[PDB]
Amino acid sequence: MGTHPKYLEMMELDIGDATQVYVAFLVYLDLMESKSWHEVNCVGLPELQLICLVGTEIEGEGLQTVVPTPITASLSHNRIREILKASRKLQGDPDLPMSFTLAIVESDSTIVYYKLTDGFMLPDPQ
Amino acid sequence: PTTKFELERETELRFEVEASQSVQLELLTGMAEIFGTELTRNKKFTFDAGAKVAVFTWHGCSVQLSGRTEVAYVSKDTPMLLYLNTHTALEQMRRQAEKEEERGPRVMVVGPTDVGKSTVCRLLLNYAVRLGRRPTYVELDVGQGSVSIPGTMGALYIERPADVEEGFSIQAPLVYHFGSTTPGTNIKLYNKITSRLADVFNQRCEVNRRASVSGCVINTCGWVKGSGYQALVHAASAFEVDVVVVLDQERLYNELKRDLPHFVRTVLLPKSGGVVERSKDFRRECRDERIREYFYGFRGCFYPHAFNVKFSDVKIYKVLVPVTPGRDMVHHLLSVSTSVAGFIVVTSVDLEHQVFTVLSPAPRPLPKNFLLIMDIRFM
Amino acid sequence: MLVVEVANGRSLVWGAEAVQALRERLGVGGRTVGALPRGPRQNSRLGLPLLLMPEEARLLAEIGAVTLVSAPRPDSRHHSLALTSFKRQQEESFQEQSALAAEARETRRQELLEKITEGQAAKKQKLEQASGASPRSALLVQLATARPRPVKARPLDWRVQSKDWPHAGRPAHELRYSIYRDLWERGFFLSAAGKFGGDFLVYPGDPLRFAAHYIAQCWAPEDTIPLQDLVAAGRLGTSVRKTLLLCSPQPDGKVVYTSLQWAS
Amino acid sequence: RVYETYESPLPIPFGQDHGPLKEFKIFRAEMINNNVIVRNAEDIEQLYGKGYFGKGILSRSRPSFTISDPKLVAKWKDMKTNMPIITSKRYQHSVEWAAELMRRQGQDESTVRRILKDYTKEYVLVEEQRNRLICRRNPYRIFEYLQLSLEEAFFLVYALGCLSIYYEKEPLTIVKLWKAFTVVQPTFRTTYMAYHYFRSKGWVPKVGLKYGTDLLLYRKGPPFYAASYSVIIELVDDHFEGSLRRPLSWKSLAALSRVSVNVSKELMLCYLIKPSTMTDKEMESPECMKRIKVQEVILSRWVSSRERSDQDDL
Amino acid sequence: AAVEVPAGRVLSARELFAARSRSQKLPQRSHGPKDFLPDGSAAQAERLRRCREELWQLLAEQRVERLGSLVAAEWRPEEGFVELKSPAGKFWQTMGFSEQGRQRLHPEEALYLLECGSIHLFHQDLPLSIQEAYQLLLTDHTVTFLQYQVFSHLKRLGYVVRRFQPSSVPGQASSPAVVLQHISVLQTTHLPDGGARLLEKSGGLEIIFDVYQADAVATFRKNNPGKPYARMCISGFDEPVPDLCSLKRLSYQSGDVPLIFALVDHGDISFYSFRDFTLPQDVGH
RNA sequence: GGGCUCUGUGGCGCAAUGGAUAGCGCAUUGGACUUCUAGUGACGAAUAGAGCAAUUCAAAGGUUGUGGGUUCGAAUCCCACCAGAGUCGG
Ligand SMILES: [Mg+2]
Ligand SMILES: [Mg+2]
Ligand SMILES: [Mg+2]
Ligand SMILES: [Mg+2]
Ligand SMILES: [Mg+2]
Ligand SMILES: [Mg+2]
Repeated sequence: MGTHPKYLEMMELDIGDATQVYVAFLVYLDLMESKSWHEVNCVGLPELQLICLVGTEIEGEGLQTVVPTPITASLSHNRIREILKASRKLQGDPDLPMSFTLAIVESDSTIVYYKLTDGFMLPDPQ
Repeated sequence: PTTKFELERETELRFEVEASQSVQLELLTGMAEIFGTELTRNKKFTFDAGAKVAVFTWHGCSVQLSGRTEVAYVSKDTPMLLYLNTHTALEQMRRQAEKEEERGPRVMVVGPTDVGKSTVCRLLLNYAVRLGRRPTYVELDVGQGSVSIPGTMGALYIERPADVEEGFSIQAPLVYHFGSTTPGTNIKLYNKITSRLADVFNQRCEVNRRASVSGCVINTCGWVKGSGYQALVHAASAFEVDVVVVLDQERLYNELKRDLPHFVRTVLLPKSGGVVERSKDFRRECRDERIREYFYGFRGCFYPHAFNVKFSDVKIYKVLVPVTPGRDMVHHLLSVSTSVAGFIVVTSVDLEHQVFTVLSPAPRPLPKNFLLIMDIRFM
Repeated sequence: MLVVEVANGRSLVWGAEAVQALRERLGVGGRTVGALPRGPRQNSRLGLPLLLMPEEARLLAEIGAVTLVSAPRPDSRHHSLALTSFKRQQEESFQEQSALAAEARETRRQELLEKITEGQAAKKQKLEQASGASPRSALLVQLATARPRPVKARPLDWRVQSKDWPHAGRPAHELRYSIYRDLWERGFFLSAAGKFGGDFLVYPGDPLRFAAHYIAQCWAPEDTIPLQDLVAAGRLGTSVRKTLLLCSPQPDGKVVYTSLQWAS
Repeated sequence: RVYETYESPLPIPFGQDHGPLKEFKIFRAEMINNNVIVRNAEDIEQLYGKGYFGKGILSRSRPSFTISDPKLVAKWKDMKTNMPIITSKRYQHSVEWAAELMRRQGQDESTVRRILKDYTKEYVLVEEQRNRLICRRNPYRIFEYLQLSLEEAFFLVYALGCLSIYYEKEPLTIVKLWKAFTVVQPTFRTTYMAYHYFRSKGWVPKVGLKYGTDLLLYRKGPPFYAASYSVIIELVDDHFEGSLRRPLSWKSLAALSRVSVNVSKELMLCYLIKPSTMTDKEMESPECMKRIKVQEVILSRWVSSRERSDQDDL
Repeated sequence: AAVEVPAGRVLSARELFAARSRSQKLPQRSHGPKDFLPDGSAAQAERLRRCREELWQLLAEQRVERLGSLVAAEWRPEEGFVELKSPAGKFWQTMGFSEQGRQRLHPEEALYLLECGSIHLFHQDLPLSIQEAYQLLLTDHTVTFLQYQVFSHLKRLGYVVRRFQPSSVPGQASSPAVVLQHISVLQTTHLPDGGARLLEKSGGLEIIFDVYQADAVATFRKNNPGKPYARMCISGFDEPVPDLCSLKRLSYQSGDVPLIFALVDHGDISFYSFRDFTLPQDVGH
């Protein structure tokens, strides 16, 4: 899978975390192929030392920000707020609240998605 | 009662010996054979009850039967020309292998129950040794084989034609324990012994050029479906067979021709019209007689030994599960492991003295202490 | 200006008008840990006292809603007059119940007097046929739940560590107080969530009729969160239909919130 | 050495092992940037068929991801054809994801499309009012390979010996794999010990990421049955010194107990106990397993109002 | 200065009779299912007003009893018990102890019987309210508040809670066809196997009560009680979970009886139970 | 084996009364779930499981230890017996 173009794009950001770039490529695969998304681009964040993906679930909607993290990493709430602000300024729109998706990837490549927004969200209905 | 038969060229006398009777055959004039063994003129041959015999002639002969037969008739309808042509093609392969310094033909005979497999094997072997060859007879029929007792698989080096009455001279056969009259009891063990027989046959071919150039003839079980079919494919691969002779079964011919490598020559042959269907009871009696002939010899010429064996002096296994000596072992056959050196039958068990009495073809002591119990009983 | 009694750190309310005032004016709900004077053999519904968390009590003291005190001790100087008044009260309550029961007996007698005299005359007729054929433990006493005597208690100073207020200064109490205060100013209701694997349960309204929407988890802005805590808490939130809300106070004073939900 | 018994291999793969018996086939894997993957077909399907090891990359449980579309099967089910019938959207992505490397091969704009417009004349059937299919040549390889976790890989290498890990075309040893996996994963010893213990008893362990636990124990496998136990592991001493990797509060335990009773599983706690006489240099060898014990404890919930009678089963 | 704390409502004569001819039916907690959003016009407000007005009447209820069904007691704080002034009732079969020819209770048993209306507790010739009893009996020298909460919770369901006197104790693995591979090198220790010397650090959590099931109430021998149903340790929800050393120590102490942990989260009681476990591996399948 | 005190109500823990309707909780059965989870299915797919402010509602359940007495009327007051617990003493 190393010959895949997007993998070259990910390791082109000059970040320097092979584990994180492989995790990010696993999430790219799981999003593009299995869940069948469109327009999934790879964009780094050197101000936080992260690699992150931008995408579009349904063509014609707003862009999604998905940041992969392995199972050994950990996030202070200050890092969560940092990523919130970074993603807000990354995708562009300041109208919608700040949010991102957390794709936790274990060793055997099982991904769990969790949506961290900013503020109070009603659980299922609203 | 004496009946004389005049046989024309390329005809056979077929006869069956009535239950509890004996029939004498004598060649008076011309040339005749039984399954490729030439008959000596003015020699009487005796056939015991249940014997099924075909006396064939290439040139014409006069034969005499003395005794009661259930049936006796002359037939012109016989596959002997096809069996001869098959042998001639195998002899061309032997001459070619002799000239090129290669191995001889490995021939597997396959087909259902009661199609003449063992008879075709006997004929092909007899013709080969008449031409000065020394083929190995391989016996994979655990139910009705002739190399050893039922429940075994083996190989015999054929040096001379089969005797008309006794069959092939059993000199130092290679024999393995299978323990049952059907491959279906343990198909993995059956295939494992089949591979082991092929390996030891190959080792013999490396050191014995005459055995190598002569090749082998492989008799098989009549189980040609499901796991029985897979065991034929395993045997074909393990022996690296050059020729497969399919008897009286077009479906099996087309299955083997499809599933075997393209270099393997698959041939379909008819069965003889003199092939007799054998009841389950007749098959049981032939097994009991083959076990008796092992202890008592051909027509009772051996005197087997009865003696006690201590439970401490031996280790008994079932195929490896250790078997504690018990009253349930009475009448079971045991293989004496070295391949098998021979067989014994347990006649009684004394738990107080911790001994069992055996019948053995050799006197005490047993030559080896490792015993394999068969699911086969002999009284 | 209500009065809460603090003893070794626990704050209990023993009145009913105080609990009504708290819940219907200040939005504090507490937990009833007592027993019921009508259901003393079950754990379904319970009664007074109402146990307030340390944060609820500090919050109510700060805004000027309650006056924390410390549990008084018996005076030991005014004791004999207490006994005289108690004996007088007891004897009067015992000698005035003798009238209520008597009047009730009169009412019942004159109510069902006709069935009584019916059975009486019927047994008399049966007798005629047969002749022709032949205070204490009844005086009620109350086991009060709130002290029936006024006692002077000295006011407790909550903004200093002591024996009867061990909370002031601990980091966990300051963290939970900042989050509790901010959420309470926003108009929410709060309770405790131990079974739900968090700190608070945040209600859109009074928890008698409304169901909690979030599970609140107080965190330090620099403490490291194990991701497995997040996965287990998000799964528990999905199983019960509540969002997982994370809270942490900033050095400038304001609190920042975050919501964790599932995705696909 | 002390790795197997019957047909004991060596730490170095090369060399005979005195095995004149039923010959098996050892399996190969390569360690790509701190992950382990296996590519050969029968190896994939048997490693997943034997013992239920690993997980495919794309597909959820088994390695059964096919390029075909579940939707486009239902349009022309009837005609005698083979697997690949795809939509032109991913084919358009199949057009350019190779065409860019064609431009990356140094050749200029003159031919980049013409090589592909001839390549649209090892194969796929890309179908197109009429929807026609014209058999296409596969421009860029979309091969599928299985991926194994570190603990499962080491269990097959050390405890079984039928797996061989590679690194820049060079197979590696046992203790080097131990140290490498401890470097990439600072908690490989503990979890591998728990995994080995639980699998040596016939159970099938799988990661319990979705529930927040460490392992999930299956009786016979995910298709055969469901998991019965969720395991939480930690390391302690014989006098019980040691810091737990994830510090356990009781809020965590209430949450885990709730979300495990919900999926009908049993919350276990597996403590590993090693002697105080242990060293930081004898433990770096896999042989240290023999001096460390294991102890399990089932944490459950006692409901006060349910346990006050004894039978009441009629 | 000093704050004045007015308290107490003295039920009149007419208000005790009405409180003796009371009902027994618990009012329903929420009159129907619960709502989701707080935007409403009159349904939300009316249902909330009803749910609140039933509560504010349920809590303003006092215990009223007969003076002959009450066993007068007396709290002696220097000896540390409550001494009865009359023959006990049905509670004497599972609660109490008799020493020196007088019937005596522990402080938590006395408080629990005061709440249930069984005894009429006194102190310095004046009856103790439930507030003053909570204040007097629930010190740290006698019995804490969490322990009394767990004791009361269990006793209100019919258990027998007794103070714990320390003197009370195609699926293959490889190609070869073999059986029972047995690759295990890791041995499985038990819970109490090595806890007789782990008692040297006597400190932290400790067993408090002995619990008997509700069945055993009828034929409970108070002088030869037998082996109990479970032993109980009591913590708070914010105290740390017991380590493996404390687990082994409490398990060795408890002996053969199962051990239970009672957590009290700001008034909510939750019982857990750590139990050792070993499963004999699998079968031939 | 003796003297004294206490106890006996639905399967279990228990209420009730001047003496004038035999019901609360747990367990059981049955609904609703503004419910959640588990299987190999790309047009709300038959099945069990779990439910602790994601909980909520109802029904059914009687040798008031036995016999006797007063009473218009007895779970309720008295007597004797039967069974059990504690204490004292031999
Ligand atoms: Mg009664
Ligand atoms: Mg009854
Ligand atoms: Mg009862
Ligand atoms: Mg509930
Ligand atoms: Mg009545
Ligand atoms: Mg009566």
